[PDB]
Amino acid sequence: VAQLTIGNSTITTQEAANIVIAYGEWPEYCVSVNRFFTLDTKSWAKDSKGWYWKFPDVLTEVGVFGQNAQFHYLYRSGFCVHVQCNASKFHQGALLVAVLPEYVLGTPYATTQPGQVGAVLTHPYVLDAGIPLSQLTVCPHQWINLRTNNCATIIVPYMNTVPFDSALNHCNFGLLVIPVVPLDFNAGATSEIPITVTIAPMCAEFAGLR
Amino acid sequence: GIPTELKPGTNQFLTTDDGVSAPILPGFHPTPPIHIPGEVHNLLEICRVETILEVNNLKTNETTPMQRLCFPVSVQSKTGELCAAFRADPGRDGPWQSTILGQLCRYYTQWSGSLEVTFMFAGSFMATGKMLIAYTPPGGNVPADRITAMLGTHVIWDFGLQSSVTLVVPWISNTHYYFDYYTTGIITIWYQTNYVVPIGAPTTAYIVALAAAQDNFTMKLCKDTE
Amino acid sequence: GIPTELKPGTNQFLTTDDGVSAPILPGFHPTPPIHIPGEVHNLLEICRV
Amino acid sequence: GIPTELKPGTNQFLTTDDGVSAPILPGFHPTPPIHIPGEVHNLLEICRVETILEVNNLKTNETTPMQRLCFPVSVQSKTGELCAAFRADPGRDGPWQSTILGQLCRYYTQWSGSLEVTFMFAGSFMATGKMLIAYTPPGGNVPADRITAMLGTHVIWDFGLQSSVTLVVPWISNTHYYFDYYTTGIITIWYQTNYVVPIGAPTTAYIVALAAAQDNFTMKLCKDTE
Amino acid sequence: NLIETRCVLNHHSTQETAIGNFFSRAGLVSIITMPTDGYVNWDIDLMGYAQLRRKCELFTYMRFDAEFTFVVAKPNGVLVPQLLQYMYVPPGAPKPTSRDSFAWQTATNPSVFVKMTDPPAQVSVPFMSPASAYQWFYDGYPNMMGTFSIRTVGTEKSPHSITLRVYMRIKHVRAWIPRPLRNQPYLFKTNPNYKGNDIKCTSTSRDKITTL
Amino acid sequence: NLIETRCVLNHHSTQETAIGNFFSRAGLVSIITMPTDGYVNWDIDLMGYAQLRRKCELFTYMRFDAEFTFVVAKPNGVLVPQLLQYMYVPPGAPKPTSRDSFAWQTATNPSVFVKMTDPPAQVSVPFMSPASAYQWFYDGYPNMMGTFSIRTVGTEKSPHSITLRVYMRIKHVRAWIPRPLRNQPYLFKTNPNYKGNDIKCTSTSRDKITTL
Repeated sequence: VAQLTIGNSTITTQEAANIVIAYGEWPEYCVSVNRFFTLDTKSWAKDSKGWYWKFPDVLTEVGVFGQNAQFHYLYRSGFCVHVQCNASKFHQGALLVAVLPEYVLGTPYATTQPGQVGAVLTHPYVLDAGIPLSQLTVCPHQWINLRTNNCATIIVPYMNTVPFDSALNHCNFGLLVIPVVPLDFNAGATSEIPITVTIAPMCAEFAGLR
Repeated sequence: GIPTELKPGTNQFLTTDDGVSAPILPGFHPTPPIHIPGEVHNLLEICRVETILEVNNLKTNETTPMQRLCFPVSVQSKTGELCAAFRADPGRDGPWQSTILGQLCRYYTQWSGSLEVTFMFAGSFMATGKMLIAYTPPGGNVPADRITAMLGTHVIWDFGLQSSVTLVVPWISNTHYYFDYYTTGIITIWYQTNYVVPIGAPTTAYIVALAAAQDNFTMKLCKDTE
Repeated sequence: GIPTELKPGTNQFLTTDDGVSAPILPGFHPTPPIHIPGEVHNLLEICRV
Repeated sequence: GIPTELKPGTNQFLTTDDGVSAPILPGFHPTPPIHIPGEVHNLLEICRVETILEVNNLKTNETTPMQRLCFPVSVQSKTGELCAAFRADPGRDGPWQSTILGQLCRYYTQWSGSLEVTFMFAGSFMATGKMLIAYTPPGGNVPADRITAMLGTHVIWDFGLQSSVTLVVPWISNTHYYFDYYTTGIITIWYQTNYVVPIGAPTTAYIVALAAAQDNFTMKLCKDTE
Repeated sequence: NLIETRCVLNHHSTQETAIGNFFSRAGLVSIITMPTDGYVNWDIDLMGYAQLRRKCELFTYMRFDAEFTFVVAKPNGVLVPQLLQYMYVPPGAPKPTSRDSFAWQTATNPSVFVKMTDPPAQVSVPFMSPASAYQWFYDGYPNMMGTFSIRTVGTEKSPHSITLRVYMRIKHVRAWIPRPLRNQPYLFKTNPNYKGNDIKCTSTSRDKITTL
Repeated sequence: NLIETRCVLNHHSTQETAIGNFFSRAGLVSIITMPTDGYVNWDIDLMGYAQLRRKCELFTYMRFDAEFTFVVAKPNGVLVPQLLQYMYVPPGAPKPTSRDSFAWQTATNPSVFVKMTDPPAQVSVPFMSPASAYQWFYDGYPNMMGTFSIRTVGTEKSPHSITLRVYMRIKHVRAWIPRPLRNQPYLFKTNPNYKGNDIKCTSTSRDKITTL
């Protein structure tokens, strides 16, 4: 069990050498912006359906990354996402953690770009976009199975048709967490299992001239 | 004034003629490309990723279609009895319509090669047991009980140690014509031992079935779908 | 714009014309042949039995 | 008699076809050229000369259009207040229609690059003062007073020593479609100090604004104007 | 009905599933009538049909060229010696608003002049986007390629009804970032909306899990 | 209406503003009718339209070639098998004054003989001036290129109305000594006269100097 230390924020995780790199490319170039931001915890219940967060809309009201994006015009960065779950050896279930570039929803501004809290899917069989859930694994994905492992890390590079873009209108990719196999337990245990997401930007550049 | 002839076959518009034409804008310069990661050069590189088979495709599950992705094991079932059964048909209807291999084989006419099927246990940590994954070769018959299925090709999967196992189908083939010449087998799941569970853990579990193609899977004769 | 002429004999369909034509399926690959015994190269090899 | 074919695309008159044709006079010899100075090889060499912006384009100045070329500074104005304001739009209407860059960008669709703006004082020798030339980056807001404009990008121009100063806009861009995707800033002029003048010299002066493009200014997709 | 025999043993070549071979064939993209105004406007639209919308939306970023071909006749087969004009308006130029407006004679809108009795005209169009590739999925808040305009040449009404069809091939294709295939019916041509009152499952249905 | 997003960062190639690319496209320069005399005369005139007069008068001395193309039909589209003759009269030869004058058979006026059912005829004309270049601005006190003459072949009146259009491309262009662009409406085709009763300002107008 190791303990990472980036900036003025340290987390304690297992040094797990089973990371996935999205399409085999490392984030490269074309003070306190590289740290470990930790979002809120979502409570997995027996009837939950799914959650999603749009990037980089989730980090526009948080920290120095939130104020740098609201001043500069142009923007370009990679990311590094860490999702982990905390359950005892008497619960069962499985999660699917996959990214999806240019995620367009289907039927307001408080639903397409929800911010830092995230939103909840209504029809998780079709991902609220008409595409089926069963073929989601063509994307960079990782299986969280509560029997064996409690960790999943994806490295996401910059994917866009132009080398620089705005940070208040466009949203590159949306991360999806869907409970394929539902949660089950006997009575007398903890009914709600927490899920914790941790983001860390890699190779962030701003050339908006503010 | 060189002498030339006009053979039969002039002034016809063949729709698959790969010739060159006069550009509408000769002075224009298109935008030079940049490096975008994730380039696809061939469609078979999408055919080699594991997607979820839909084995539990009953008639009552059309109302709540999230239950179609996994099939259960239970504690009340006897030992030595059948769990689930399906044949390996990436072209035809059934469970393989829900994959990415079963959707790209609707765009073609002939294909052949080998597949591989990967299972995954999603129960509690404290339970254990054994399952038998029997594969019937093509042209044979379905096994009637556990003892005849053991004599064929089979793996013994105990989910108390490994939470996943793979099974390799040796060869499939198809020449479509509405009838198709189709040589495939049948995969069945047998309860080796019953489900054993301590006090406090839940009684039912679920299996998810993943499927993907191998290296030597090819296809030909592109055809527009229904 | 090279100068060309059209001699008499254009736009005719000669039935024994051994020319080439445009393939209906340019992307198709036919099945490669295998070795089948008993190949006939000339009809006189049937005339000598 | 070589075999030839006639593909689709014969007997058509494409207006942008750059082919060759038969000369009407084969025996004629044209007059050989001589050396005339001032040859233009590319239109961007006309885009890099300073022409006069028309900043003082009011509504009363349509009767006497000679007053539109210069805007005044005065002695009765307070310190710390705004003098003049305009945005940098070589394509759209306004002050940049009166240049040579704003007339050649009516013949094209897309352009990008950097500009430079040069000012020039035309008052008496005995007067002096200070002005602040503030430039807002694109996507921002107009400064509300002198103190917020000072924090951005600005030069301090005292016309008691230098009678001219230059300001460089870093990057503009345009993709026209009636709406255009346009990323430009705003240039404002601020009274740093008031106008100070001895006895006998006149009280009002005038500023002339010159504009020209930089080295890396390009454009594409020629289009006939209105 | 599936049957038993005629198995294949030799593997096939991998050129059959190259990305160029998947879009190589030329197909009909529009049908333009003109009965006895006098002008029509058809802007270049790939997703006009349900087919080829499901095939381009497998990927996200594509970059290609085009090649058009205009087969033109009367409503019933026959041909008459009529002169025609096909004007291609680039992105950023005003469209013709009348049969004799000023945009028909603008020097920068390239045209072709064909008769009806010729073989059909063939035009190629380069990659026109300001970005590096097209994209069928844009997440943010605000892919045009041009507009064809077709009329009969003259200052006088022609006494002929014209129906023409447009075919389109795609050359030099590159693709990026694959995506799951859409399995729900379409509603509009801009947004990926579905009908939420009913969801059609991907597979078919069977009775029990044991009845193979 | 201007908007915010979609900025471009990569510079474009400088071939888009070469002097050859600025005049490369072929456009309509005249329209010649002939109802049911019988002959027409159209001398070669560049400044027949307000467009392309403003573009050539950016410079002072130009030197180029030409290329003409004669699209010909009935007043409403259709074609009939009619024979035509396009005679090009060089600078310094007398023009035809009648339908059957002697100038139609002069051996040094080159002609083309086309039918109406052919593809259109294409003629190229070299640089004809005695000086080294043309000039659109001559200061002193005293640019002809020729004259086309078009008639129907025969000794008998043809029962067909003919309208033809002339297109013109410009090749091998060189220019000298640039000049400010004209921003006032034209009156005649020879002199740069304006209307002195009103002068239209170059820019538009706004209210105050501070309201951006």
